Amino acid sequence: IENNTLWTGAKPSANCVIKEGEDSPDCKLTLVLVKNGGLINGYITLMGASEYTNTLFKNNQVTIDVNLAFDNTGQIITYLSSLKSNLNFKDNQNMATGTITSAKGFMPSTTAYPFITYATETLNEDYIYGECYYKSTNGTLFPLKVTVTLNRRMLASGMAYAMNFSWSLNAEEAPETTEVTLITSPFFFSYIREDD
Amino acid sequence: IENNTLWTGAKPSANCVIKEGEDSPDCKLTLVLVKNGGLINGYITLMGASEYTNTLFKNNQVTIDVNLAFDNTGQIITYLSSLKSNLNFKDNQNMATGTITSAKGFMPSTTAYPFITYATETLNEDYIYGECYYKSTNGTLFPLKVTVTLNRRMLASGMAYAMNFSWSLNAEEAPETTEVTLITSPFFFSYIREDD
Amino acid sequence: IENNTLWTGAKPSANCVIKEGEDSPDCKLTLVLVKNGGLINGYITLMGASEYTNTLFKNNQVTIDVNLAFDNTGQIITYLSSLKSNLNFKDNQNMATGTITSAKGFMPSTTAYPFITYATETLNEDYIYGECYYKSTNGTLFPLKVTVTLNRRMLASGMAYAMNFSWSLNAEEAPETTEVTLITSPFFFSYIREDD
Repeated sequence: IENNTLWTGAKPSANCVIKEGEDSPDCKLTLVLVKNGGLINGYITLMGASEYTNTLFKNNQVTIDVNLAFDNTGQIITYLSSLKSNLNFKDNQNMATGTITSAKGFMPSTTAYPFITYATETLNEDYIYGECYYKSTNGTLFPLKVTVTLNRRMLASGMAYAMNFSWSLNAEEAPETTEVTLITSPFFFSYIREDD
Repeated sequence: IENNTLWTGAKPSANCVIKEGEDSPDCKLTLVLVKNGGLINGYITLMGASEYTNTLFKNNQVTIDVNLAFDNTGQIITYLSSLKSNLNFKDNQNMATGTITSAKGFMPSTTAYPFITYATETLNEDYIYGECYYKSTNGTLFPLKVTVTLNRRMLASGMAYAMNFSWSLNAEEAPETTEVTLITSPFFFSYIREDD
Repeated sequence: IENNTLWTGAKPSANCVIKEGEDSPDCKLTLVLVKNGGLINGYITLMGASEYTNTLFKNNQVTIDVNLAFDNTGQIITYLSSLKSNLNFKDNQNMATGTITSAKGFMPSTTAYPFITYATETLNEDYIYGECYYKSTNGTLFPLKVTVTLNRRMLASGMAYAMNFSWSLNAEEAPETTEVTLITSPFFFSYIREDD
């Protein structure tokens, strides 16, 4: 058990909900958070697991969202998050088993990335922009604009941290025509971490 | 305290100077350097804190430079740098208090990234090119080409290492029309580190 | 000596072959792999060391390939790879001396990035896409599309892992006219790692 890593395990089963209103997993979310000094080194990827997700790319303009809300101990609050199974430590290629006593040290810092406090506050320092890709059936690479939001809005009283990801597909013509497994290539990023 | 992290602290006060021939801080520079094996994982963000900086983006072609000069012990030499206060180790969300006995290990390898020795010498292995973004008032994302110069040019007799950053804006038209806090989205990078 | 880092050493001597069917190192390959929790933080750069490699960019369309095959203990399989000299632990700015008794812990996870089990199998999760740059003589920058293939294709019985890199240039017109040193700017990446 390596406690310097908070993740979904390598190659996880459907554990994430991307469809609006849905409650049951419709895709596989791979997320790796690693404590690296004052930073967290992150790794994230999405793999479709339903006709809905695997059809999304028959359109030329799509936006996928995965929202993550954590309590005061860095535990995922499922009813508020797209991810339906809590993260855990590294135990080889899987998620360690048992209760985690605080993963606070893995959360985005509230000093560096604050929560909105007043009506018109923009807080643009709470955003990370980047890019990853989708490889279509014929082999073409479609660029996906990625936006990461750290602690900008709280959604309920027991919520202490937030981490949102969104992938944006805005191309000339749809990538696919058939139902093809939705795969976002590895997105890398880092952020100032909260103290333990 | 965590000595594998050399940083400006999370959310620092104005501490950097971007305007020509100035002495007083006109912007907030966040720089995190973490020791990770033979590498340094870096994070850097800029937040303007003056009328001159928060107005730079009323133009479409802007280049911002933040130059860092260090002594033989990896300490900042303020009169040679844009950053006007030495970096220090991590102590929760702050810069540690106390004297630093060498931070040489956080510096750019001179073996990998050499200093210029002759006149027409280019040493292109000293550059790291990447990209980050500025989000305007109306929500549009402007790309900023980031250049990182490792060592290469030496300025004074006491200077042992250098690290220069430059954000380059080259848009169709001016992102802004008003004075808006300049904000560069997190840029990530890595480099071969100097031995301890 | 630091065994949490596996590399070619900083600024190494010609150690890589980019030419078809060749066996004599015609370029310098800088590759650093650091164990960072469940991930491996990577850094990679190339430098021409022959007329062949330093002439390539006299064309507008070029693709450089660096293939890496490893055995069940993370050791390079030279007859199968482009890197003709094994990697080793960190010893200051050099490769440690001696025999690495297993570098499996630095290998691409077979669970996260599986090998093909049949004919028409795609395994698109085995790719990482990104970008680095080339600074020409006139100072202009040319974007190079980078593609990393993790495992996926097995080539011989003694193979257990793969890590191929490919730089792709596709610009209006050739970056050069003269034989100039080939230098790709640092490409950063992470991947889920194989258990020790």
